[PDB]
Parts: sequence; C-alpha cells; structure tokens
Amino acid sequence: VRFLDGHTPAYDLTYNDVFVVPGRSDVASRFDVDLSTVDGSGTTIPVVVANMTAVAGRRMAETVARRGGIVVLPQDLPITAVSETVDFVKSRDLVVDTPVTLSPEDSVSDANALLHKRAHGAAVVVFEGRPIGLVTEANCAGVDRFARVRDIALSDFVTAPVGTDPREVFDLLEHAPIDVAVMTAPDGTLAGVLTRTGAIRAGIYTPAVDAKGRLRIAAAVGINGDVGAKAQALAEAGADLLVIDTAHGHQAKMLDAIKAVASLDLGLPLVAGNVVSAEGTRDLIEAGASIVKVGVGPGAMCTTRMMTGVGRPQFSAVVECAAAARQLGGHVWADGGVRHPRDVALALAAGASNVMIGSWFAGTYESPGDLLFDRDDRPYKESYGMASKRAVASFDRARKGLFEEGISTSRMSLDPARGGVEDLLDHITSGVRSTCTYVGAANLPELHEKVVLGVQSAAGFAEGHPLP
Amino acid sequence: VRFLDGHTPAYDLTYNDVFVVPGRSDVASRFDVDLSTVDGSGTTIPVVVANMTAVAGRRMAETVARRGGIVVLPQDLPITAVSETVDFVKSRDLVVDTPVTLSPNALLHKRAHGAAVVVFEGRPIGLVTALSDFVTAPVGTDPREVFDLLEDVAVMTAPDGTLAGVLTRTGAIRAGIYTPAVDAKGRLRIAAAVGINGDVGAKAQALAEAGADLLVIDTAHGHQAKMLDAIKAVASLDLGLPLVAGNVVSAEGTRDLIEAGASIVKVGVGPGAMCTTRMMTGVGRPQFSAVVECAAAARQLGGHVWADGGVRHPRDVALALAAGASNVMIGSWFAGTYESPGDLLFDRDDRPYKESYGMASKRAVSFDRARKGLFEEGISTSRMSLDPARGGVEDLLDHITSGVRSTCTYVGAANLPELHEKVVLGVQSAAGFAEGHPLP
Amino acid sequence: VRFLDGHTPAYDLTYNDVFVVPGRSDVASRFDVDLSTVDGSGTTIPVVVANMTAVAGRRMAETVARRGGIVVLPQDLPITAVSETVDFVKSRDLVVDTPVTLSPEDSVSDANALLHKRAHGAAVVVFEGRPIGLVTEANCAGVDRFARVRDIALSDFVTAPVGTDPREVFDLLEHAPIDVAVMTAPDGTLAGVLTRTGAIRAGIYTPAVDAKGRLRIAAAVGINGDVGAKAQALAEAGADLLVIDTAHGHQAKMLDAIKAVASLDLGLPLVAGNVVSAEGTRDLIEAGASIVKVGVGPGAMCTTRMMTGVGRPQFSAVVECAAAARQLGGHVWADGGVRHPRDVALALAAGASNVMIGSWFAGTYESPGDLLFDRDDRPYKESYGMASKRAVAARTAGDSSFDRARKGLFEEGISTSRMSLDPARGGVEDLLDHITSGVRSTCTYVGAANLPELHEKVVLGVQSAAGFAEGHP
Amino acid sequence: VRFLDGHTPAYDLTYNDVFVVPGRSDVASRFDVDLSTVDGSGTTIPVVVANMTAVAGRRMAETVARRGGIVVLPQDLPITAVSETVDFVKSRDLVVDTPVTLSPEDSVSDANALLHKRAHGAAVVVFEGRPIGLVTEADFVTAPVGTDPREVFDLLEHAPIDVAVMTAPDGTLAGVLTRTGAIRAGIYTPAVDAKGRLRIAAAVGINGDVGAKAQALAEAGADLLVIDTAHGHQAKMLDAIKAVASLDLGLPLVAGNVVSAEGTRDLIEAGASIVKVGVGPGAMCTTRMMTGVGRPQFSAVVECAAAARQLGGHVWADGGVRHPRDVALALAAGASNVMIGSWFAGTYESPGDLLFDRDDRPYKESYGMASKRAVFDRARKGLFEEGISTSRMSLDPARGGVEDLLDHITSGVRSTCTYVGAANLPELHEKVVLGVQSAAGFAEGHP
Ligand SMILES: Nc1nc2c(ncn2[C@@H]2O[C@H](COP(=O)(O)O)[C@@H](O)[C@H]2O)c(=O)[nH]1
Ligand SMILES: Nc1nc2c(ncn2[C@@H]2O[C@H](COP(=O)(O)O)[C@@H](O)[C@H]2O)c(=O)[nH]1
Ligand SMILES: Nc1nc2c(ncn2[C@@H]2O[C@H](COP(=O)(O)O)[C@@H](O)[C@H]2O)c(=O)[nH]1
Ligand SMILES: Nc1nc2c(ncn2[C@@H]2O[C@H](COP(=O)(O)O)[C@@H](O)[C@H]2O)c(=O)[nH]1
Repeated sequence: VRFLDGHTPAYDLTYNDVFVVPGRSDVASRFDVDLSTVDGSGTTIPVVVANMTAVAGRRMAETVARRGGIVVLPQDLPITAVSETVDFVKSRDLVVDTPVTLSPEDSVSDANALLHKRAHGAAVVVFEGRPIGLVTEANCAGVDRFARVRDIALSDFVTAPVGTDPREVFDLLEHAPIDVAVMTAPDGTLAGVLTRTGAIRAGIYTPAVDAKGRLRIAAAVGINGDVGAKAQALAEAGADLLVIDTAHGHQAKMLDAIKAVASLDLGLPLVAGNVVSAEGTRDLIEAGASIVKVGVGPGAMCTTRMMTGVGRPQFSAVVECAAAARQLGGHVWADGGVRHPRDVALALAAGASNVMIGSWFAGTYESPGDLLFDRDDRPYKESYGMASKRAVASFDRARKGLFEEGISTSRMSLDPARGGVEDLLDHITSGVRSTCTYVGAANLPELHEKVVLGVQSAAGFAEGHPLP
Repeated sequence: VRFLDGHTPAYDLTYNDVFVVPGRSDVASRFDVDLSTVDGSGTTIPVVVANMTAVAGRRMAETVARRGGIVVLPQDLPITAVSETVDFVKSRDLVVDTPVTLSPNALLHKRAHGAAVVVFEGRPIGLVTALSDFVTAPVGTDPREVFDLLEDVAVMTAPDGTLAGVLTRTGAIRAGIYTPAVDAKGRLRIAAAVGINGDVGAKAQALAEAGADLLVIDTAHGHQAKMLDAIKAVASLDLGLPLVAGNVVSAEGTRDLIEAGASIVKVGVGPGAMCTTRMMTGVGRPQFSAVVECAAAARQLGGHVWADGGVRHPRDVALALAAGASNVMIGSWFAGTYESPGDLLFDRDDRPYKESYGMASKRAVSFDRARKGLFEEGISTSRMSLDPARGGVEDLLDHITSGVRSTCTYVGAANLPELHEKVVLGVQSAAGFAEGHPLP
Repeated sequence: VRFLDGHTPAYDLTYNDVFVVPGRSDVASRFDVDLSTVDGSGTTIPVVVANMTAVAGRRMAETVARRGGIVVLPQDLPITAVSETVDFVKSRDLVVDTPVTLSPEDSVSDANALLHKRAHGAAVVVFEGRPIGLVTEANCAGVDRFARVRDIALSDFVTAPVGTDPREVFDLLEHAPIDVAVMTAPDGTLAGVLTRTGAIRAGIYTPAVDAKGRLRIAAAVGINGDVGAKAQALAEAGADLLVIDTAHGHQAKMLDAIKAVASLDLGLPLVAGNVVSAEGTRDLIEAGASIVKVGVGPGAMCTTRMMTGVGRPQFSAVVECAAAARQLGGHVWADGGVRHPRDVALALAAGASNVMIGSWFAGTYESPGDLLFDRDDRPYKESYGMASKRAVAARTAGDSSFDRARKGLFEEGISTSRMSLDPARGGVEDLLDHITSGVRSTCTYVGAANLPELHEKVVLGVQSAAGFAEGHP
Repeated sequence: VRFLDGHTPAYDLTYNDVFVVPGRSDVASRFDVDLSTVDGSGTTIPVVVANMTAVAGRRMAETVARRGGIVVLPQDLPITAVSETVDFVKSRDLVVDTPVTLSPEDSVSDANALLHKRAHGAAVVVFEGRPIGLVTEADFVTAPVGTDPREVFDLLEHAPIDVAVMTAPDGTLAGVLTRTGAIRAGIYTPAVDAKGRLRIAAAVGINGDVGAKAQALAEAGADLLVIDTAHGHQAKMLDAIKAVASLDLGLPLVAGNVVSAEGTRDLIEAGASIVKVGVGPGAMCTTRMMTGVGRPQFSAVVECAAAARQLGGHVWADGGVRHPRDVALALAAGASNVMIGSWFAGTYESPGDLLFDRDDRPYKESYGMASKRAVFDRARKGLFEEGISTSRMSLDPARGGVEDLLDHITSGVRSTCTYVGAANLPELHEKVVLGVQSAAGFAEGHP
C-alpha cells in the first residue's frame, strides 16, 4: 500500500479519512474484473456476512452464497440447528431460489407477514412439494386477513423445468403479468423460483460452492468452555469454514483455543478472534489460524470505544494486519463498520482479502429478524449486537449481567424500492468493480498492489452526493 | 505512556483525540482486575466526586462511598454542616441504604429506590411506590438472601423494630461487587475542601476535626504564590491526612504543589463542566495532554495525580487512568443522577434531566461587597440528562467501573498501576471517534 | 323508560347526548347486582363479542365464555374451522385457563410473540407433555432473540392439582416468585394455567355454559346463498346460539332467512339482522327471530354514514327498538359504537338485553389479530370491518370474471383502525373488569338489583355542548 | 331563579350553558358587597376546598383559612395524620403567614425547590431561630409580630424587598408578611373555630362505622364534618347522617352527593343541615364515562338549592369548577357555598410536588380519590376498583399562589353582584336573571 507524496498523517486512519486515486487503466469493462478471493474462504465476491443472530440466518446463508458470498452462523447455536441449517443450504439449487411456501388453509395475515422474509414479492402455494399456485403482495391488499387463501391464488403461472437456461426463463417472464417463475424438479416437486432479475444475477455472480457444487456455509465458535469438542461437532456438521470469535482477539484464552481446535487436524480454514495490531495478527496465525478477523470498535453495535476507550481506526488496523498476515503466509478479514460500498473497496485496498459485513444486512428481507414498520409505513428491521457471546466467561445471572455488555439496538431502514439483500450486493460489487477499473486492476490482488491512496480532512469526506 | 509510530501530534490531545490499543492479555474477566487506588485516598474504585454544591450532598456522599468511591465536600460550607453530613455519612450501613421517608414524587426521586417508606416514630407503616404486603428483613441479612426473597424493595429493620434502611434488587447484587470505601472505624469515607483565601490552617485543621478523611485545598489557578504558601500552612500542622492541591496543567506546577507538602495534585484547567473559563479567559489545556504530563511529573517524586474535569463518558475515565492518573474527578456527569441535591425536572421529550450549577467565584479570589460582587462569574448552567430507566449514580458507577475493568483486560493489566505501564495509545481523527455505537 | 320533564329533543340521541339520573338506592355494593341476562343467550354478564374476524377467535371465545360472556363466530367462516373452534372451547376448563406452550428447542423470538397470545404474561415450557420450565415477559429482555429456552426458562414455580379451589391457588401465589400458577394433572401432564387475577375472577365471574356444562359459543350467518343449510350446519357443529347478520335487516331477503332457519326447529336462540326502527324490530320478530340486533352506522368500522348518509343515533335506536321488542316478548342486542363502559350501561338502561362489542376488543391479547408496536413502541392491534360479508349480493354462482370484477368495483372495502392495548393490563378480561364494574355501579346509582330493574327504574336526561365534557377521560 | 323569557331548553344545563343578565344596580363598588355565607359553615367567602389528597394539605388549609375559605381534609386519612394536620393549622397566626425555612449551610438549588412550597417568593434564612437574612426569587426588613399590616405595608414600600420578616418579642420570628399579604389582611377575614384560630373541616365515608369516625375526627379538632360518598341518595347515607346527628357534636353537618331534589330532601330530613351537590362534574371524576350516571352541575345546584331552602337547609355546589364564573353561577343558582377541586392543586400551596413543563412553566400534579369516595378480601374488591384518574393543572406563570386564585374568584363574584344589583349572596340568588347560550355564546371574550 502506498500514499500520495506528502501524505503521512499524525493519526490512525478511518475509512472516511482516506481516498483512492485513479491510475492508468487498461481494464475495458467492470465485468472484466475477477472479484474472487484468494484467502481460501471460497467467496467469488469479497463479502462475508458477519456472525450475528440479527444478521445470519438460513435464508441469508442461501441467498448470499448463491451470489458468491459466505454466511457465518452465530456461535452458541445448538448443534442440532447448525446441522439442520447447513443441510438446508447445501440442498439449495445454484440457479433457482427457495421461495416462501404457503398452504391454502393459511390465513392471509400469515401470508402477508411471510412474504416479506424473501425478496421475491410472491409466495408459492404448495400441496405436497408441488406448487398449486402463487400469492402476490398486491392480491393480499384490501382482503380479509383471516379468509384463508380463498380467492387469492391466481392458479395460472408461467412455469419451466428445473435446470433450464436462465436466459430463456428470462424471456418467459418478459410478457408475464407476474415476475416470478416457478421451477420444478423432473418428478414434479418444487425446485424453487427465479425472478427475471434473479436470472440476470445468475450470469453475473458466480455461486460460492464446495467440491460438490453445493452452496457454502460457515459457523462461529466462542473460546468459552471446551472449544475443541465444539469445533469438532461443527466440522462434522458440514461447515466449510470455522470462525473462532471473541471481543479481544489477543489473549491467553484465545491462543489456547486455536491450539485446541488445530490439534484436532480438521483440515478446515481457521478464522481467529479480533485484533487491530500486527503483533496480535502474528500470534493468532502462529497459533495455527490461516486467517485473522480484524477490528475493535468499528462495529455499528459496538459500544467498546465509548465504554472502555479501547479501539483503533479500522483502515490503519487493516493495513497493518494485512501486512503481517501477508509476510506470514496468511490473510486478513476486515471486520465491522462497513456502512457504504466505499468501505468495502477501501478495506480491500488496505490489503484485506475479505470484508465482514454486519448489521447493514440486518436491514434486508432475508434477515432473520421480523420486519417492522413505522407510523409513516416505512419498512425497517431492528439490529442487535451479539453482546455476551462475543465476550469471555439464579443469582449469578443478574450480578454478572449487571457489569456485562448490554445488547445494543439500532434501526436499519429497508430501501423502499429494493429491499432484498442481493440488491445490496449489487451496490457493493458494482462499486468495487469500478474501484478496480479506476485503479486499473483486473482482480483483487492487483488492487492492493497497484492502489494509490491519500488522506483528506473533514471537508474532504463531504465531497460528492450522499447515496439513497 | 507509549504512543504509536508517527503519532506525535501537531496539537494537544483531549480525551476524544486518543484511543487505547489492545495487547496480549492473560487476564480473562473484568472481575479479576483490582480497581483499588494507591494514592492513599481509600477508594476501592478510582472515582472521586467533585466538590461542587450541585453534585455532592449527604445522599451523594453516602451512595458513592458505599460503592467504593469518595465525595469531597464543597467549600463555603459552615463547618457545623460538614460535621453533620460527615456524621450522617459515617453513621450509614455499608450494605443497607438510607431510604427517603416522611410522616403519614419529587422526594421519591431523590434516591434510586423505587419506593419510599412511610414511618411513624421510627417504625415503618409501609411503602409508597401496603402494610404487611411488602417484604421486610432484619439488619445483618446477607444481600443474597434479600435478593432471593425479592424474586423490588425490601425494608430493613433495626432489632428494636425501627427503620434501619432499605435494600433493592440491584442494591443487593452490588453489596458483593463493590467494596465500600471505609475509614479505620469501618465508616464510609468522606472528604472536604478549602479555598486558599483567609486562614487555610485553621480551616483545614477544623475540617480534620469534622471527620474529613481527606483534605482538598482548591483554587481556580493552582500555580501561584498564595497557593504555595497555603499548602505550606496546612502541611505545617501535620494533620496526617492526604493532601490534594489546586488545579494545574503544567509539569512544573504539579511539582511546585507537591514540594509545598501536597501528596496529590488535581490536574486540569478549562475543559471543565460548569466552567466558562475557556470561553471567558481562553486559559486552559486539553485534558489528556495535561494529565499525561502532570501524572509523569508526579510519579518522579513518588506523588499521585487526580484527573479533574472534562469527563463525559466511561471512556474518559479509562483514558485518564491510562494517562497515569490515580483517580478521576467527575463533576457534572453526576449532577445528572438521582442523588444530586437538585430535584428532578422533566422537559419537552418525556426524558428526564437535572439542572447543574457551577462553583465559579467560590473557587476564585458594604461598598466592597457589591463592587467585587459585580465581577462574580454568572450563573453557570447546563442540562444533564438522566438515563430514562435507571437514574441512580450507582448505575453510572456500573458503567464507569464496567468500562475500566474491561480496559484493563484489553491492555492486559491486573491493576491500575499496570494499566499506565502496559498501555499503548494512538491519535485519531474526527471520523475516528465517530466509530462504534454511542451510549444511551 | 322515562326522561326528565322538559326534555324532548328535536334530534335523536347518541350515547354522548344522554345521562343517567341517580335515584334512591337500597343496594349497598356492586357485587350484590345480578348481571345475568333474560334473553336466553346464557350470558351471566351483559357482553357479547361481535362477529368479526378481527375480534372473535378461538381464544376470545373461551376467555370471554369462562367469565360469562359469549362470542359470536364470524359468518362465512369455514365450518371445518367452526367445528374445530367449538370443540376446542367446549373442552376448556371452567376455572383453569389454556396456557401458551413452548419447546426447549424454541427461539426466544417465537417465545415472546406466542407469549402475547394470552394475558398470562408467562409461558410454560413443556417436555414430553410434562412441564419443566416457565418463560416470563420480563424473563426475555437483553437476551439474544434467537437463543434457546433452556438458559431462559426458570423451573422454580408453584404447582397444584387440576380442579383445585381458586381460593387456595390464590394464597399459594402470595409468596410465589411468579404470578402464574401451573396446573398439573395427577399423571404429571399439563392441565393448564391459572393466574392470581384469574383466581380472583373465578370468585367474581360465573362461566356461561351449555346443557352439558361446556363453555357457550355462537356463530353468525349471512343471508346470501342457502341460509337454512348454513344455520343447520352450524347448529350441528355445536353452536349454542345463532346470529343471522346483514347490513340492512329490514329487507325481504332477511325475512326469508329467519323464516328458513326457524322452520328447521333448531331449538336455539335466534338473533336477526340489524334494524334501527321499531317496525323493523317487529317484522324480524314476526319472522321468527327471538332476538333483534340493533344498529346502522354506529359501528367503528362502519362507513355507511359517510357513504350512504343512512344510519341512526344508536341510543335513540335502542330505546325505540327495545320497547317494541318487549311488547312482542323479544329482546334487543345493542350493536356497535361502544367506546366506554358508559355505552354498555346506557344500552342496558335503554332496554337492551345484551351489548355486542366489536373493535374495542380487537385491542386485546386474545384477539386473533397479530400484536404490533408503534413509534413509541406501545402495544396495539389493528381492527378490520367485515365489509361485503355484511352486505347482500345476487347469485354469483357461475359468474364471469368481468361480472366478478364488476360487482367488486362497487363492493364495500375493508375499513381499518388502530386499536391500542392498555400498556399495563392488555387482556380482554381487564376490559370485562372495566365494563362490568361500570355497569354494576350504574345499577347501584339507579338502585337496581339487576338488569331488568335497571331499565325499569332508570331516569334519563338530555345534555348538549359542555355536558359531555364533564368528568375525566 | 328565573331564566330569561322564552328560554326553556330540552336539556339540563352545565356552567358553560348559562350566562347572567345584568340589571339595574345601586351598588357602587365591589367592597360594598358582602360575600358572607348564611349556611353556618363559618366561611367569610363562598369558597370550600374540596376533599382530595391532591389539594388539601396542612399548607393549603392554613392559606385559605386566613383568607376566609375552608378546607375539608380527605377521608380515610389516619387519625394521627389529621390531628397533626389540625394541630398545625390551629397553630397558625391570623395575620402573618408562615415562611419557608432555610439555613446558611443549605444550597442554591434546594433553596429554590423549597421556595415553591409557598407563594412568598422569598425564604427566611434562620440560625437557631434568629433570621440572618433573605433570598428573593432570582438585609431583611424586620417588624414585631402583630404590628399593623398597614404600617408594615409602609415599611415594605421603602424596602428593596416586598416581604417583611416578623420577629417575636423575645428575639425571633413568628413568621412573614408580604406586601400583598398585608393588603389581603384588609380584604379577607380569616375563618375561625370556637378556639379563636383557623377553622378546618374533615371528611368521612359512609362505610364502616361513621359515628365513631366522626366522633374521633370531632375530638381531633375538625370544626365541620363532611359525610362524603359518590352516591348520596343510597340508604347507607341515611344511616350515616342519622348516626352522626345522634352524637350531638354541635358541629355543622354536610352530607353526601345528590343531583336531585328528592335526594336533597331525604338527607336534610335525615338531619343534614347542608347538602353537597353533584355527580360527575368533578375533574377527577370518571363516573360519567364509566357508569353513564351524572347530571349537569348548574341544573343540579338549581333544583337542589330550591329544595333545601324550602326545608331551611343549604347547598354546597361540588365539582366542575374551572373559572371564577362557575363560582358566581353556583351562588346565583342558590348555593350557600362552592366546593373547589383540583383547580387548587394547580397552586403553590398544594401538597403535590412541583414539576417543570416542556415550555419550562410550572405545573402541579392532581389525582383523584377514587374508591375512597365509593361504598383476598381486598383483592376481589380491588380488581373492580376504579382507576385513579390523572390530570395536569398548570400554574399561572406570574401568580402561582392559591390566594391569587381567591383574588380572581372573589373579584368575579363581587363583580357579579354589582351587575345584578345584589349587596350579598342571598340577594344574588333572588335578584339574578339567567339565560341560555350555545357553544358560540360561551366562546365570547378573552380566555
Ligand atoms: N463489541 C461488540 N462487537 C460486536 C457486537 N456485535 C457485533 N460486533 C462486531 O461487529 C461486526 C459487524 O459490525 P458492523 O459491520 O454491523 O458495523 C461483527 O462481525 C462483530 O465483530 C457487539 O455486540 N459487541
Ligand atoms: N475552571 C473551572 N472549573 C470548575 C468550575 N466549577 C467547577 N469546576 C471544576 O470542574 C470539575 C468537574 O468537571 P467535569 O469532570 O464534570 O467535566 C470539578 O473538579 C470542579 O472543581 C469553574 O467555575 N471553573
Ligand atoms: N357497515 C359496516 N358495519 C360493520 C362492519 N364491520 C362491523 N360492522 C358493525 O360494527 C359492529 C361493531 O362495531 P364496534 O363495536 O367495533 O364499534 C358490528 O357488530 C357490526 O354491526 C362493516 O364492515 N361495515
Ligand atoms: N367519583 C369520583 N369523584 C371524585 C373523584 N375525585 C374527586 N371527585 C369529586 O370531584 C370533585 C372535584 O371537583 P373539581 O376538581 O371538578 O373542581 C370532588 O370534590 C369530588 O366530589 C374520584 O376519584 N371519583
């Protein structure tokens, strides 16, 4: 990483304190840029969904992995539900997406609430595995909530065999009144659905898959209790990647945790803790971790800096840690504090292999949390921090709970036009691809190497138009 | 103190300009760190309440000291009063708390207790938030037993049947978290303050008789002739009590005050709370830079430094201790509590708050009464907001202590002296401080 | 009923336009008043839950019936659901209340939402049919919403055999950590739940029960299609009372419906249509209806007045309709426009045998509508009008999609309103406590020992302008 | 009472539904009017403070009693509390008021909070009884106790401060007298008991044993007994009145609440000299929204006053008093006195603690008596308990004391008498002409 001549700040740098300078560019198009990651995570786009209960569900795992990202399941989640989630995800189709399925005896109230858990804007009425019709949000408006799918379903829908060409079903949905096409297995059961926009993304994004060509999914583990036994179970569960997570990454308990999991020789890539320094970055990798997660305080749910005063500007933290991981033959995850696509690109420019996106994605449809509204009828979802699950560890529950970090809350409002998380992946990946062409990079490794950066003042960040 | 490479600033640093960098730590939890102070104040937690009248009352002195802090009492208080408040505070129970009570809301909000006891000749006739329908318990009861029995108010009774006090749910919890700050006799610690005007020897000597466990000789400008002579006067009597002195932001002044016989040096000028001096004078200095310099200067002579002024957040408390301060003094943030002398008022939004007032001229140096009175520093005021749920100071003490304890685990210190020794700090930009979630 | 001398207004009266004048009373307390009804509804208190999808569920049915009220199931509800609802309600205990069930593997998100489906404020965790833990409203706070119930539910709770006297469970709960008392059958299975207030109400309210001692429940029918077959089907489905309902009750299609149902001899009480006039009350009773439901326009979800201009002030409507019904030996249900207990008492003082309550009860926990939270995050629920289900249509059988859309254009749309829960006490039983407390007082103010005496002994007067503004909201 | 010719409405009338028609008057000034009450209550002005925990304290009872009003202490208060409250009121001077006590060691903020407990706007800093000075709003003027308020008035004119610290002959203070406080001494005449000091009343419920409670209250110093219940026409009231009267306590007996002449007769024939009148107009009364039972207060006072006077009785107008017009209209309706509710809770002397508003204007909290006005064992009756209603009455930013409201009230009534030509309240009732108005009629003028 290099800075413009004359720029050597007297302070550590945030994402807002820096900018990228366009260099000479031989790259013709944005689609000529390969966004695939070299860190062994398997992500074809530089996006990792943070491990948070308010963020990473089974639905988020499906939709993101199909678009090339990866979703880390939250820690302290029962092994039975972990194994059930990963089986759900790895059973998903790579092109078509799993819709919200309904039964004809369900209430329109339930139908309307379940519709918003996915970005399709329509639900499929099913009998046994086999679609009998479609329910649209427009048809649920103005009707009786407790009338059960009486006259709702149109029963006439454009349908195509599973594994058809996304460009043909794209054409099939051109003259169709509804934008959803149901896709069926050769036996007649429902394979899934594909939106006209979904067919487009299939040609753009490369799904993140295992050797079987099954959607990738990861899971997180705390350093409390027996870490080796816990990590062993999640490995057998089919988790493609393991994340050892705690608030303070540089610690005695953390290093012993990596050694405990690595002593089992699970052959899985190990992500380790949170450290903003090179010395911590060096110790975690030496402990047997392949990748290190980096930050303290940038998280939107993180009150650490206002409480403890501990923390560090994320850009400088990523820059320093990526340097330490590179020399030790490893990689760095930029973790927390990504509001805008700029923060993603700047993190990669800092040398991070992958960026971990938090509560920003809690404001989508596929988010596990329930969709709420305002008096203004503006859609939003409430995001929460992982809280105690990120820390180290009846009368005791109230006492220790007194000094313990309280779970933080913030309102993430949905985009009233496009609320799906894939739409956010459009904004993120489009921005980064332009960052690559501005610098002239054909891929991520070239980006970090060729990038020229500079520092700005407060008036510098105010330049330009704020996004929607 | 250690700084990052290239982080030597072109400006002086406030609490907002800096951050603490994590390091290798063998300390697992917040309960494994010792918050006790080595400055000889007697506090089990590094928190001192300011000598403003708008903050430190009898209720404030009782509440904080019980949780391990200490409250220095305002100057311009008749010694008859400081004696009774000391007598009041030192007569308190270390576990049970004194309820607000009157003969058969503004009074109910004077304490963090959810209820008030109605009393007749010492014996409770029951509660206002109803005779035998609430829970009682004799004094000497373990807090865990009171906690269990409340599964949020439990009236504690003296063996004769009268009212000894009250213990709430969190109050029962907190008996086993905080170690009370007590003198040799096991009574809650309390301190007093004096101006440098008039006779300081007799004032200080008289306060030592009033039961003050610590003496504060306080003035607006710490570095000057009248202060040095004043410290010399107090130390000459050799009362044996800890001496903190004045306010100075310079390394030399910190030493000058110590050489005069003061053990501790209060440090800061102008960030303040009710202080208009920066906008009035322009005199002052960023608090972190000030403390870091003064703390280092005192440690060389074996002295200690109280970080004084400009503490909004638990962040500022940890940073001051990391700056080398043995204790921190919090003026205004505790005016925003229940235990503050000012009653509870509300405003436009349903959120509560309290009005804080400044010392001003009281920290400074019939024709002369009006003429010198015209230049009095006017009506310092501001709005400190309560936490809409928990308005008690002990809840702010939870925050403060929870943060600092966690700071130590981050740096890897097992105590406060190790915090300053093991800490690495760096400078941040505007957007740097904006990182993370704010506090409620 | 008679009015104070000099009061003969030139306009018809609403609930806000009138007041009850106190009179000499030998009645000491409100508890000595008999709230039982003479209309044959079987209700021990003068409240009927309106037939609307936003108010009357399976939970509203048992909760109100246990306290002596009755719930009318909405018309055009699938009979499969009615029979399912009837069987559920009539299988409920007269004392013990049906609790909210959770699993050890359930999410706190699911736990907290299901928790508000009842007024218990607590939810029982079950293992193999046998209760283990208990989840409280307060017990979910500051916890990860997706955490399991194992580390949540507290297994220390008071217990007691099913069929225990309500007075004992009350004293058992005084020293208890939690307000709820879990009821267990001797075999160990979960019988149900009884709260402290639930124990108190057992000594106050007397359940409305059928011939076999099972909680009473009603059902409604529109006059479109085959009414005889629908009514016959609901009667065999276990409905203890039948309600024939439409917007305009004074029209021939309604008259034929009553005659059709009454010709089947179900041996059940008949409520018929909605009429604001004395002539309508007679004609419906002369059509074979035992009871006459009364109002046009006072309904909270009703747009009739703003659309058509048709309607009548509810008080003046009830006083006239009740009087005409008594002469025919029938009874009148006051239907629509009840904001306050005042409207319930005035309706009875007007001569109504029973008071039908709508969207007000949609603002409770037991309401079938899902619980929502606003800006201030205070609890509320949405109420909806029955719309076209209350209207009359021609035969739509074998229609055209054009005709289906044609008739749908002028069709009445569903109106909506936000009904706020009381943040402290959000159950419908708390409104029943509110309503019955007010009506019982009116009886003592008038000096009536029961509802029939109230109508007889009541003196009324008219007010205007500042008259309504007196008192506190 | 005779309404204007042609006015015979189809409804009963509230205070806002009526207006007084002026008539020929030989009455020159307001001070020539006699506001005295003929009901034998002992009030020199037609003002009775309602019995509620939100309004009548010991401080409220002192302040209005020296201005001629009377306080009815809320019922179901401990006999230990009423005695101490009475002992306080009976310990008060007739002329000079009681100051707010301070001390050199107290704070600036606490001094201001304690200051609002009185309308003095000033507090006396005292040392072991000896006043050392004063604090005024944002040294002292001293005069001996029982001086001429007209002389003290003059001393305060030459003073920078408007309050006078009154020093007892041996040293130290009996109390304080303001300029306005000295003026009112020439206006208002204190209501006194048989012992020559401030008069006070007490309320009792009809539940339990009334006679024993009334006996206890009477020996506890209550000069007037009030038998109070939501519905006064019930039989348990007849028992209550006849019970208390049989004790021969020699005190004025006011009873219950009735809006009807039939109720007024029965209670009077039961031995009640005065009948308190209303159902529902009360600011804290939710009865009308709950029960539906009630009646417009003006029509209630009209019919009941006529029935009472026929039996040689009297009528207290109870509830619905907002503006001074309501007081005058009640007396014009034939009431011997007017009972004032939560309106006074919006003063300084109210026991309710003072809060601050969004606009940073003073307001106080008022609350209802609820079940105390009504007719395991506690829990069953506690579930049907009528919730205590809550309303917020805002103080006048300028004059926040209750004496200031008394100035308003007594000014309006004295002015009402001059319009009709009455020299007193009995003449007010006989000489008054009334009329009916619409919503637009009441909206005329400056609120
Ligand atoms: N200290 C703390 N960090 C959190 C908490 N919740 C999430 N985080 C961190 O913040 C990251 C995402 O933050 P975001 O991208 O929403 O700003 C997570 O991957 C995790 O490292 C929390 O409750 N406390
Ligand atoms: N400079 C100055 N400092 C003051 C004044 N009044 C109080 N202080 C000091 O302000 C400190 C509190 O500041 P805080 O820590 O609340 O920001 C106390 O230690 C107190 O001595 C003042 O008027 N001027
Ligand atoms: N016109 C009309 N009246 C309705 C509708 N829904 C309910 N109602 C009437 O309103 C009554 C309930 O009114 P509520 O008690 O909620 O104010 C019902 O019993 C019925 O008489 C509707 O959709 N349209
Ligand atoms: N029913 C009832 N009446 C009340 C209550 N509180 C006060 N009142 C009545 O209302 C009167 C107050 O009148 P106002 O506040 O309108 O001037 C009281 O004197 C009393 O008669 C209450 O809580 N319930």
